[PDB]
Amino acid sequence: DIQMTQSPSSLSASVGDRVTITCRASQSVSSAVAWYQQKPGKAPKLLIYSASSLYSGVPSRFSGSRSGTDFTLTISSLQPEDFATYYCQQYYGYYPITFGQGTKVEIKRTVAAPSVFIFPPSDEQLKSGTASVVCLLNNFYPREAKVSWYVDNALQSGNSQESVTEQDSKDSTYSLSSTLTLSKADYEKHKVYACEVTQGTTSVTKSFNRGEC
Amino acid sequence: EVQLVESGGGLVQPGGSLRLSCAASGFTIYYSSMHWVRQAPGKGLEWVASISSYYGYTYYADSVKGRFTISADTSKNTAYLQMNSLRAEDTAVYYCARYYAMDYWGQGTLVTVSSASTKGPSVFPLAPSSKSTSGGTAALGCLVKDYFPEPVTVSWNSGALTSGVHTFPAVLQSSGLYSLSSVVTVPSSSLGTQTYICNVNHKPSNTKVDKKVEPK
Amino acid sequence: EVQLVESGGGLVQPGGSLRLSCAASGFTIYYSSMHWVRQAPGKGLEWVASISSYYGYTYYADSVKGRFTISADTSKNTAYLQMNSLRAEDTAVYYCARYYAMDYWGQGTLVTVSSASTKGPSVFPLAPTAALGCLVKDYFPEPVTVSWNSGALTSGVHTFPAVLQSSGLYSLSSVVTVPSSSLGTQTYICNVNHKPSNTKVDKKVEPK
Ligand SMILES: [Cl-]
Ligand SMILES: [Cl-]
Ligand code: NA
Ligand code: NA
Ligand code: NA
Ligand code: NA
Ligand code: NA
Ligand code: NA
Ligand code: NA
Ligand code: NA
Repeated sequence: DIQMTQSPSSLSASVGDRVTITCRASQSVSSAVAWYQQKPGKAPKLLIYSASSLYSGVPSRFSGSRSGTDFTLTISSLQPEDFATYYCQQYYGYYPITFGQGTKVEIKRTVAAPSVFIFPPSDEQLKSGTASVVCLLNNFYPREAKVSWYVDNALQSGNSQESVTEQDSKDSTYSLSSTLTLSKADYEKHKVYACEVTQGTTSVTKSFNRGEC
Repeated sequence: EVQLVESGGGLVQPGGSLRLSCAASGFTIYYSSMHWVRQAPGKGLEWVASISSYYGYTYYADSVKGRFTISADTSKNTAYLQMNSLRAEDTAVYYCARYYAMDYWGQGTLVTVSSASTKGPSVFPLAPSSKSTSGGTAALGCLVKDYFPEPVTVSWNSGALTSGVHTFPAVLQSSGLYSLSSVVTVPSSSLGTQTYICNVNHKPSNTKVDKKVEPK
Repeated sequence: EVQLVESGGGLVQPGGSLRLSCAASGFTIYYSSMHWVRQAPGKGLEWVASISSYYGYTYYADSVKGRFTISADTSKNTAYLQMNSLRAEDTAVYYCARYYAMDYWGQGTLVTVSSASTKGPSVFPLAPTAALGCLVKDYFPEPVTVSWNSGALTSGVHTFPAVLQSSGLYSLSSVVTVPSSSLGTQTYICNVNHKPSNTKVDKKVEPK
């Protein structure tokens, strides 16, 4: 079975940089390899076919090459419209088609600490017996961060979910939300609600006390 | 002039059936291999099925073998994906594409497979505090809760507020219902004079919810 | 619009070589099989050579194998037909086309394998509803093309198939019928192009 192993999973680059993305086939696929660009919410766009052929319309800054089972996509000088996800694909034939897992090309910027807010459940929601506590991490970099919920200083396990925005096109930051779900009864029996954000050697905890405004 | 227009997506119970159509224009499908490729949310492209030009031999990924059927009606210049015995993991945007090196793609259609019932969102306020503890900044938002299926769109002030808005990808709750939040940050001083309303459109249930979010 | 434009025909000595090209626009040739098909004058269509999509495996009629070579250049979006050791039997209009049920064709280019030399036409007026024309005499090889008034006169033109004369040189007439009321006011000019000898002849045809 043919696997297209893509390196790296993501990279940070700046406009003007030279970006190399490697894809390695688990065995020979001749030159039957294609490269695609995809942006969030849109269908993928073909850039290279037969591993080195620039598809019609594609700016010449994209180039594909092959050395045996190694396939590399090169962008000689990254443009602002080039920040996207790229996928290698083999179409050689016995699966006749196998996509790489993808490489996301993210904008590089300086580290930025999030603004952290914690939202108690609305009284409107509590009436129906469920309590959603929301934690917001606003405009930070880099993307990686660990969010932990504490209820009266006890770590919460298995009752929260997170979601992350795409990189902002203006300041290149990320944002993240975590929601902690409790029954209304469990919510009322505790006082301190805290969201803990860790990045590197810093932890920042935002909290509220149920009842105090 | 070459265009691929998909239709037929939607919601179906586990084990149920859907037929996706890929209507081709600008070119005769008989001469062209046709392919279905899907993208579950947050994940990569996965090839589903292929049909060859001329004869139309068919090929399927192991994950869909024995369950999906790719076909083409030349007289309608249209290719199909018949999806039987559907499964919750089939939930994905499905794309149709032309040629083995896929130069033209359909626009993608959402397929949701779940036993949950269609219902519109409850929208709860994420009220800003009136005294800020964040410098002079206030975060406010709407918690868009327990809707099904995807998608919803969110705007603030009917499109008048876009600076600083973050509308997060939805999460699938263990109830089988989706939830998302949409937040904006604003100056704290504007809390007493500017109104903030989130607008939540949920086409699959024909429901829109507007929620005015007032300070705590 | 999908288009195939062929080039590279013309007169070749027996034993010589010619390279046909088929320049494709409006599609990416990589995705399409290309085929060469020839037509001997007044005869049927005969398949010569095929080149497959993607891989580019080649197939040939038995009567050209080891002598012709079909190929494709993706960075030029052109297919070719290298023809070596041409013989008189290879004389034909050669077409390039895409797909096995060939939906688009080149305009066709005539390959003439002969040891007679090239010779441009002599054009004579056929002077005057009124009929008038141009006698296009003593040329080799084919083809010639005739227009009238630079193509502004098309209604009622009859350009006749060439006849091979006993000299081995072709001759033809192209005639047009016009209102006799225009014989004094409108001028009539035949435009005769013989690309094999790089020669165009323009002849004003006047009433006598
Ligand atoms: Cl509730
Ligand atoms: Cl708050
Ligand atoms: Na810093
Ligand atoms: Na990191
Ligand atoms: Na799965
Ligand atoms: Na909206
Ligand atoms: Na969300
Ligand atoms: Na959520
Ligand atoms: Na070819
Ligand atoms: Na002629």
